Amino acid sequence: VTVKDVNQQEFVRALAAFLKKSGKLKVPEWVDTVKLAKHKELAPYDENWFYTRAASTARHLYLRGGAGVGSMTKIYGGRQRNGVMPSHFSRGSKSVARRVLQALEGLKMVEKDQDWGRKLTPQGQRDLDRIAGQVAAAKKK
Amino acid sequence: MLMPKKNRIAIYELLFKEGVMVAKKDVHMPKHPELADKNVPNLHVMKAMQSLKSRGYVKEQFAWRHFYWYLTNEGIQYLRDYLHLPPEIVPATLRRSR
Amino acid sequence: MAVQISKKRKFVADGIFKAELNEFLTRELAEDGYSGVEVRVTPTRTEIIILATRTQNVLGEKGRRIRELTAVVQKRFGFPEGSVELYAEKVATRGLCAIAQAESLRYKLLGGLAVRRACYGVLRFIMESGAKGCEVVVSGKLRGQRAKSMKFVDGLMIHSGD
Amino acid sequence: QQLYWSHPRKFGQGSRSCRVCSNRHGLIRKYGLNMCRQCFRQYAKDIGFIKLD
Amino acid sequence: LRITTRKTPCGEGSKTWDRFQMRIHKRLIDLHSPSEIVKQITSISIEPGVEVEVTIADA
Amino acid sequence: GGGHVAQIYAIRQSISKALVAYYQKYVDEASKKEIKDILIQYDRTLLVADPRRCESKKFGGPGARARYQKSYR
Amino acid sequence: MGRVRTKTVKKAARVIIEKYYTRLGNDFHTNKRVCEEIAIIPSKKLRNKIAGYVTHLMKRIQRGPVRG
RNA sequence: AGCUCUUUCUCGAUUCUGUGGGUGGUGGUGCAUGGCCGUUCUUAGUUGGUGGAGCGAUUUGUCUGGUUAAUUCCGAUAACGAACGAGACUCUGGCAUGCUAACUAGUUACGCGACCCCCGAGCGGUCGGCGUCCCCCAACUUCUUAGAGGGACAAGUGGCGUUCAGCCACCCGAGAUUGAGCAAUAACAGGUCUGUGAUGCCCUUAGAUGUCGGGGCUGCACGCGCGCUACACUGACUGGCUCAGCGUGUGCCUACCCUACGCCGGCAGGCGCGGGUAACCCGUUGAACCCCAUUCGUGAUGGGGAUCGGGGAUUGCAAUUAUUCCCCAUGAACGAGGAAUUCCCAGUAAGUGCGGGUCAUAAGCUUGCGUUGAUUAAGUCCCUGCCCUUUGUACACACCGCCCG
Repeated sequence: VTVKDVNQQEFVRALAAFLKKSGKLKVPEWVDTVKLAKHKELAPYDENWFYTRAASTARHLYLRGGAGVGSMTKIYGGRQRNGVMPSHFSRGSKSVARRVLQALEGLKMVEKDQDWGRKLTPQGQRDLDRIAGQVAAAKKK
Repeated sequence: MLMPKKNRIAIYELLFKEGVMVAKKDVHMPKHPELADKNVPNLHVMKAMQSLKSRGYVKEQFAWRHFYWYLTNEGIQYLRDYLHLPPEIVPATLRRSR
Repeated sequence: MAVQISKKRKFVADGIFKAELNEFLTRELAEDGYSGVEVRVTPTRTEIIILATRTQNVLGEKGRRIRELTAVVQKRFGFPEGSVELYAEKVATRGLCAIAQAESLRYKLLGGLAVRRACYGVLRFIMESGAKGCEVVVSGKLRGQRAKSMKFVDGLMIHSGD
Repeated sequence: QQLYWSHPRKFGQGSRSCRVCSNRHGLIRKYGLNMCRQCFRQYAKDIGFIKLD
Repeated sequence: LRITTRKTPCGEGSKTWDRFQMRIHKRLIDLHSPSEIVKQITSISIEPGVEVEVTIADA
Repeated sequence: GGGHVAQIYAIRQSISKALVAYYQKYVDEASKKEIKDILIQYDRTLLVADPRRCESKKFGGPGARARYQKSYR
Repeated sequence: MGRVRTKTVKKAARVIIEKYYTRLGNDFHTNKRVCEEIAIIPSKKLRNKIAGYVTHLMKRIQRGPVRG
């Protein structure tokens, strides 16, 4: 495994947990309260979820040259039920993603990229690749 | 239509020198680009011109809300009189060609 | 500097400009047999060639009316003096310029004349020019309460397609 | 002089018309043409808008 | 360029639609030289229906 | 381009056409014919592109053949 | 059926065949070239449609004299 | 509002006052009119020359039959040879490892090192490995592009039919019918004077029927039409896979753009930047359905999101009669729709998002576009509608017509 080698769900699942063990990520004190998207029906069932998003994002950046919060809000953004009106896109929160981006920096997984947008760092690039291997290794099944 | 005895001169005098006038069909811009020692827009200029035309002296074409004003021969004499000016006058024709 | 303007907006703009111009001349040059215009962009001038066949009237005494027109076009199209320029130009045969023939009917009827004489005459003249065919329709109300229309055709014409 | 005589004209239907005919209704504002639809129908040939399909 | 309108001016009637187009076509060509062959090669090549722009270089 | 199913069909076609294009320049003709045989037989279009493509919607319905609604009076 | 050749086409076929029989052939591809030589036809689709119907005729003629 | 008035300055022959006369009107009449437009109609309808047939208007041509999407064709026929609509014609879109090309489009493949990760292997140097970045005196046109090129003619073959016109199956292969645009003869008291400086006459015209302040257009026992959203477990939900396309922009006929990226805020949004007349940038439009690992569990419940209350913000000088958006709360009917009735044959129905028009703000709209993509006739004239003969008719403002006490 390149991270590209591992399936997205298991990769994210494994990394997100690894982050949880590490114990040092950092977390707008909120996260209990927050929905994550105006579109959103209820907050996240796994109140633990902050880690999962972080993993998801780290993987998301590693794939691509550089990305920023607006893109993430939309990615997270689902369809919002206008009620009487037909449903439409609504890019998902900007505080969570930003905080995610800021926090990741602390670990050095990602760093400000040139010309705007955060890019993965070689430190992160190394870190993701390492867990990617661990996941591949676990088993067949 | 209505107006000053100074603005009227500005209109007549420019008209006599130009031989042509244009004004967009608006009564609000109050001022118009080009000339305009400023004071007006269609009105004083439109109205004065409209009056000038009714008595002859000028022929007016509307198209596209501009109103293009063309000075007539009888009119040249008339403005000649208002300006009082030097006979041979010589407004917005003089000319060469080929 | 710029002053610029978008290429798409630019072309549409030019088209509208041509629409004004064509409308203005159509209304002024009527006695002139104004047939149509062509505006050619160049470097350092804008030339407007008026295809009309009564160019003598367009010219004017001592070279006049054309000047009076150029001046107008120049003033209205914020064309600083001298770039823009007007030229008259006789149209080859007045017989195949639908527009010349139409203006003619307007004049004949306005003149006072009859209906069949005017139409038939125009038709005969057009056919004499040696055209393919021609048709003139008069719609509207003459002398009475009720509207009526007439079709006066001679020769051959094709209705449909490219 | 007559401070009296105007209220905002910056925007809305009331801020624009037909360069052809004054009408503040059914106005084509795309590509900066600014012609009312009824007129645009009559001038679309001279502007360069032609029927193809 | 696409314009879509109801065929009436003014409405009661099967709702019918008309769409006019105006088709802009662009091209460029890259020359290196000077003096005459510049203003020459631009200016013939002239007449209908044809916008032309010539640009110095870099920016 | 396309979307999720659209893509699958395209990639599979590209792969089989690929393999055959390759046997045509480097291997021998009988092999490639053998392959076109197996595909073409069981198939799915693998070596030939399905034509079918959007028809344009026409004023008076929001689809191509769908016509709006009428009440008469 | 839906493709019933119209007179403007069918006429040209009778026409050419009358003045072209020993030149024309059994095969679409060649008459099509021949129509360029022996006739002035405005669009390519028409010329094709002509070549094609006249060939259908030549195929028939060369199996039994045809009605007109 | 010096509009009016008080007070008394100011402009300076413009105007005032009188007569005659204009001018505007979103004033009226479309049943006074042009144009434009709907409808009959994209129906198969329409006409001349020349002859035949008749005193004549006229008629045949333009038809028993077959065939066709089409008066499309064949044949027969006192007609022959043509034109008009249909068609051909034009436009759009698929098949072209062919064509000529491309740094304001990409691709290969280097040179590729680097970032560089170790992902696996190796102790490591080193090998294979997905991307980004380097950009180059690399190469290319395959994807992309837009120009020219060719392909479909039901071409071959086989059944059927006057053994014809055609019909059906089959092959190559894009398969005969991809989908629009173009519309005659002649009509209508169809619609439009509120598109028109198109327009008549009329009406009005200083105490205006020509503009500003303010409201209505948005007033609710009730009916109707187009729609939207729904009635749930093919679902509602939370995390997570994840791909697009038609189109669009500022530097503007007079006030102003599309907006990536940092920060603050739960949101809504606020705030700082920087590029872009654009194939350069927003935008490899990283869309949405969908797919999926969970929860729910058949409860109007988590289906549904009405109504209302409070509150946050955006547009505008001004939003109260919510412009709109959000956050919470309040959490309706609706648990499949009678009489009726629309529309539809393949990227079609249907689900599903997006962009453009309106636009300062405002989409439940219209108007396209891609995405996901069936069921189902493959025909016929029963009902309905319209045109084909023959026929009947007291009809002819033509059955929505005109007969007895």
